[PDB]
Amino acid sequence: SLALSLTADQMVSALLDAEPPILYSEYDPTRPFSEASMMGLLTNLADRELVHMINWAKRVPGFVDLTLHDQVHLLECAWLEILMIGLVWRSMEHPGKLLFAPNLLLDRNQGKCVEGMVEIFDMLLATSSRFRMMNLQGEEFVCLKSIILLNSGVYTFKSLEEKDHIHRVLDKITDTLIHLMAKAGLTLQQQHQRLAQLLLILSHIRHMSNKGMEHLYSMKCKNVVPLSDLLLEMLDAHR
Amino acid sequence: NSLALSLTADQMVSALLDAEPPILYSEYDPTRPFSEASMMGLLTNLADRELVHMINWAKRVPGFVDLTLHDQVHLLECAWLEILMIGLVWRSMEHPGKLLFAPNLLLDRNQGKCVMVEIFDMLLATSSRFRMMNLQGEEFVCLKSIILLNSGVYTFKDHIHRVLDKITDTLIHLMAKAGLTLQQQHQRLAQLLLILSHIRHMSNKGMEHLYSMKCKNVVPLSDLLLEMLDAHR
Amino acid sequence: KILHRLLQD
Amino acid sequence: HKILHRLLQD
Repeated sequence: SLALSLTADQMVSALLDAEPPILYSEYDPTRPFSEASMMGLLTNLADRELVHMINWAKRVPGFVDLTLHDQVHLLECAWLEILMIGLVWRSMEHPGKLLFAPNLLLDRNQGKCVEGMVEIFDMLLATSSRFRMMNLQGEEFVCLKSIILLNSGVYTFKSLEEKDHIHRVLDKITDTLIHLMAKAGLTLQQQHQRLAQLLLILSHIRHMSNKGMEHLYSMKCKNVVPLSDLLLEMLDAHR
Repeated sequence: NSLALSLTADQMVSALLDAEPPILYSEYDPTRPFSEASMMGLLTNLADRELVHMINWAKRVPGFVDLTLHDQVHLLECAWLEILMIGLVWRSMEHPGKLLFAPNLLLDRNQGKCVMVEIFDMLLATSSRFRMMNLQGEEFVCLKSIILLNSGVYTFKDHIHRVLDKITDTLIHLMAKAGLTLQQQHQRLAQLLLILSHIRHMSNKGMEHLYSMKCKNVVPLSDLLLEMLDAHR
Repeated sequence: KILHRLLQD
Repeated sequence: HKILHRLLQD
């Protein structure tokens, strides 16, 4: 496979080239804003982002080597994590605000329009401020996002030869993260420390996704926020 | 200033090893064919007694005593189920296909059907992964303290992150000691830390289940467990 | 599954 | 007023 034959810079090149675009929302600033309209905007945006995420996953090295059943499984458990880390990355340069779209910037005050959303908003803000303090690089972000895709579902799977292949790709991404930090002048002690700090953030992203997934499972029962057929299939994959 | 940052790597390992809590027992009259109320009763009684030792283990984690009382409460409230799970998973390494809740309480996935079969399989998968990696006890005590300090720090910091980096140095120092090359050192570091994401996932799914048993009132939960469980809303 | 079809095309 | 406070101070 070409995934195990890629160098570090070639890995970064492939990941940077496969980046999905930043989509716009249908946000009308003049129009009044109900709790159901804000969620309608967030649902519409996330549904369109999902289509791009699926084609982005195809371009992640090693992902196409997997069986079709495993690709479905990895995306079903990781899709919200990937949306959330993308949101957090876009919001680094906007302290106290979440850039859902270039025309949709929300602070924690607007997040209060949806009940229970406040806690998830604050965790996303805290993750965004952590990236800002660490000065996370774009080359490091695409590595982390691809780690989430390959790691988040590998322990939720007779012939586990495909599981061993995912770990070989994960190790190559680790080599790529280290190659980036050594390129930026960090010492060996600094490289290992930064690598650990980044991967520990993925634990909190999993936490946010789990808490977010159960907030989405309740709004489906309320039937007030519209839910697309793809998102309902993604949401039912966790229940 | 704190005392944990002056400790060398070996001093950090020994301090964590010596702080290890004991392996407690379940009730001795088994009546091994379990029901839902009986199995949940045994697990609740065991987890309640382990929590007392965990709180005393946490005080002995270098750097943990230097936090305010409110900060210590927040970290333990957010991480207590993760710490119980990585403890259970570590005990179950040498018993593939089984979960060693206690030396007199070895359960398989068939037993998990009386209540949580999906959480059983996840725990067994984590134990099998640790067994494949040949996880060492010096590595396990570092991972468990990382969970204690990391899981809640983003929900409040500079002192905690300095301590987290200290354990990172300790993990690498343990891998270079075992003869691993430089590339093998950061590869193994990444593999271990990525498993913490799944442990977090198991805790979240597990906490959901315990919230159901409270509203089901199937097994009486202790007030301490009720306070730890209620802290997750 | 919609996800399955989109991963094929 | 938490049991966790007492156990952390004992």
